[PDB]
Amino acid sequence: GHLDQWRSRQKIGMGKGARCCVICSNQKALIRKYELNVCRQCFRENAEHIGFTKLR
Amino acid sequence: GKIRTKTVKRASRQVVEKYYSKLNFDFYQNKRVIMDVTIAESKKLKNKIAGYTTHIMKRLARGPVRGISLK
Amino acid sequence: GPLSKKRMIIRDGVFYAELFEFLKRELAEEGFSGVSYHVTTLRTEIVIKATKTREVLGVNGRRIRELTACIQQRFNYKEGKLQLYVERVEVRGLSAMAQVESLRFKLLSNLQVRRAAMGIIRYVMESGAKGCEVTVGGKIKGQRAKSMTFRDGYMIKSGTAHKSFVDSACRHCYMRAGCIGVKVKIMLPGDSTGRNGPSEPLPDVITVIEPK
Amino acid sequence: STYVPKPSRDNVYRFFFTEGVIACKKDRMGTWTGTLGGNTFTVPCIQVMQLMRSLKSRNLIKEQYAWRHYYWTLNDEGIAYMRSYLHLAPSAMPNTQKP
Amino acid sequence: GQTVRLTITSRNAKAVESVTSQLLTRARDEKVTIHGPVRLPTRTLKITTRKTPCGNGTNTWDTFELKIYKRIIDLHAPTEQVKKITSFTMESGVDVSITILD
RNA sequence: GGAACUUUACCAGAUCCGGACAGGAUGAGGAUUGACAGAUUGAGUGUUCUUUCUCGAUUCCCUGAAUGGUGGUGCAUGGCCGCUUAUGGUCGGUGGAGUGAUUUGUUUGGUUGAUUCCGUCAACGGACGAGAUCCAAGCUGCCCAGUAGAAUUCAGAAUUGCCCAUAGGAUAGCAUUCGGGAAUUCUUCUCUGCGGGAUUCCUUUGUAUGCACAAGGUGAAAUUUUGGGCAACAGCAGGUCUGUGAUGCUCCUCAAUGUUCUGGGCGACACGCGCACUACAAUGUCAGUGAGAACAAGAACGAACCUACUUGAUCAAAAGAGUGGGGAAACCCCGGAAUCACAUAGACCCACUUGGGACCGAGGAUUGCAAUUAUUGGUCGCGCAACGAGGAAUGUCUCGUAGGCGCAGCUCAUCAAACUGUGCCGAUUACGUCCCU
Ligand SMILES: [Mg+2]
Ligand SMILES: [Mg+2]
Ligand SMILES: [Mg+2]
Ligand SMILES: [Mg+2]
Ligand SMILES: [Mg+2]
Ligand SMILES: [Mg+2]
Ligand SMILES: [Mg+2]
Ligand SMILES: [Mg+2]
Ligand SMILES: [Mg+2]
Ligand SMILES: [Mg+2]
Ligand SMILES: [Mg+2]
Ligand SMILES: [Mg+2]
Ligand code: NA
Repeated sequence: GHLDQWRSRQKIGMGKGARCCVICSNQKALIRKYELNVCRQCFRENAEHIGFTKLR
Repeated sequence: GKIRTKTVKRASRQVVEKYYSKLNFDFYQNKRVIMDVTIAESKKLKNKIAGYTTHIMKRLARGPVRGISLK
Repeated sequence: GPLSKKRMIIRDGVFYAELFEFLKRELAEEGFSGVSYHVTTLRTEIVIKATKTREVLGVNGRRIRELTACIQQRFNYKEGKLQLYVERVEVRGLSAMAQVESLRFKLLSNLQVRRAAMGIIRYVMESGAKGCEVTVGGKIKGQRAKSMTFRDGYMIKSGTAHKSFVDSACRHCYMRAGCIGVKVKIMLPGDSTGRNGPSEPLPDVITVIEPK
Repeated sequence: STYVPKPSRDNVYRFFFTEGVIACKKDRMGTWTGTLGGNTFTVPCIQVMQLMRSLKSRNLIKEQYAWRHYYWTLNDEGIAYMRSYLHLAPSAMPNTQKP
Repeated sequence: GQTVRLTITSRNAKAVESVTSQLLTRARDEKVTIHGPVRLPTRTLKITTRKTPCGNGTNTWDTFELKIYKRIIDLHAPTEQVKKITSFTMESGVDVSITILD
């Protein structure tokens, strides 16, 4: 019955533990705005390529 | 707090040297001339150049000035 | 359901960022300098900028076809909806990505930091750059890391005109003692076309026109 | 479960030979879908990861990784091994190699 | 007759203006009635993140902005004519969508 | 970094291999995989066992390896960030001085936020930084509207003139209105890509050559226009190995520091400190009425996401249910925010009081797989908990600013006393100095 028990709580897919950065798979400091799903550090690294720019 | 930096002053001296006969004591006509005869990405810089160019013309009325050479 | 225009812009930006990272990792050995994609209803056009065009193509376009297959499978592009082109960079010495890759390759050959950086700078200035700046940092002389910078010509650091007159690239170069960082910044000259450089004069330069 | 049923391995190898590359998202939980002569077939991503790990350790594929996705590519010896494994004709060629 | 609306959206102001101008010229060559172009409100996408990785030092922030420009043009032309007008090499990063109004 | 599970790194247990590959042992006469029932167990968990099946060469065992790790070391590193350091700072070439370290330039006078300028000059020339550039506000031009509006013309419908309240003071006029229908006409208001506009420009004073300054004018705007962003060179053993498939070297590696699953913990206190929120009341608290913002967000054949309307309702709230709309200038939405206003002829009348709302009791509903006030609303109780303006000390701030007030986004299945923005009401004081730092 271990195949059913294995990752059964991750089957539910709810909470901070079910979403990860689409670049680095880290589950901390995620940006959900506009469904970006990028952690803030990776977002700072990749923002120019994504299209954002530092103004104001 | 409105000092003219060396960029503005150097540009104005060049403008007065090259285009003396097209300038007068009026800021606005001098501004039009300077927009015609200079290249710059900055409108504010051109305005400052026109202001100092008019100042230089007013001084050149009352005797010669240092850094300007005309025939 | 159709996605909102805000969502569409975000999705397109994320796609471009991922494609750039994938091509940067895949074509690190070649002079990968950028990617530009054009989308139409007919199909999607992807143009790869590289220095060693033959290696990016491979024999009979084997490498380019493998890259096309990778992109097609990852983004689920249907058959015939994706096409990849490879064009060479006009002036290699003005591309910071190409020069950081060149500096990295010279470093991996156990070359001295000063020697390789000076060669990079000399080649960049020979290609007609306004200036150049190469920074190498890490465990160069021993356990105590130090950061060395080599400069030539002139460079602009402040304002936002440095984002358009200067191009920069940085990489981690891996060695046996650990990580080495390599940075190259090239002050681009003025070209009226805009293919290279920003094509407008510097923001603090006033040129007086000679009369007739 | 990394127990790979043999037909799943055969389908993965056939798709790998036909389309010279395979791209798979790196998630322990998930399903990878490929197309073989129309239709589809689905094998868990953990089993694809296991098969490609075995192939990589045997110096038969090149590996790349970016943004939660793998990119595996059959090299020359990997191509020869695939041809011997599926008993394809000596004229059998991947799509990226066919003109 | 029937109205056809082109919705031109992009994140590059120069590109969106260039495409809008080219469409305007092409439509004027076809001698068709034109409504617009209307410059729709510009939307700004804002992401404000801490600058530091980890959490040390003065809490300084980065404000990343992404601006979206949208234009709409109404053509009193058949679908074939509108398809002809939009058949040209479009600037990259510009999305042109065709819609029939009621 | 607002942690119920997850996250999670900690604790008590139990699983899996996610030990690739290579060399040997066994092995279709079956290497192995997965399990019914009983029992072992926290586990109607083949974890292991009994007893029976089922798969099929994928795997097991055993040696070297390998892999993964929010393991260590940030005093081995990369990248980034903070700080020195908000100020005006920095460094070559050639020349000059010196045996040299070094120095001059780059000092001095006036001016400027400014190593900003003028002047002088053993320097002359250059390079950065400052300035310029960039982004938002304010004024404005061309464009432009069937996702913004307006005005007129026909309609249709409503009030309609002896009227003066419980007494109804003061405050303009001497035919009007109806976002529950058409028709033209137009761009004042809204939308915006590129432009214009301000510069010490004009006039006086003191400076008195210049560089400037102060008052006033012109003006939407009068001095870095206002607010931001960017920001040199040197360093710090400053932070981060808990962002990453960034990493050297080290530690663990099958009863694991890998990975899952179960249950706890990160929240425990007669304790101390930092940052908030709510108050101590009458310039108020209650009940009513009025007029009225701005940034914003909305979902993955349909289905998530956000909403309006209706209903529930022949009788509390919170709910629960339908029918629609919205991919967002289109629906929400004429965005009825709270500060606020009210000649409401309302209650309270100086008290720990109708101030305060801590603590706690009982019903009920909702999110979620899982919630005993430690999810979170709502109802009635409790209020007899301090608290009546706060010692030594101490923070921030000069104009649409402080303060006050809400709103949105972000976290987010559920939960803002937080942060990031927004608009609303809107001052006192100074326009100085080097006493303190
Ligand atoms: Mg600046
Ligand atoms: Mg746990
Ligand atoms: Mg350190
Ligand atoms: Mg560091
Ligand atoms: Mg010397
Ligand atoms: Mg010298
Ligand atoms: Mg010196
Ligand atoms: Mg330290
Ligand atoms: Mg672990
Ligand atoms: Mg009381
Ligand atoms: Mg009360
Ligand atoms: Mg918080
Ligand atoms: Na109560």
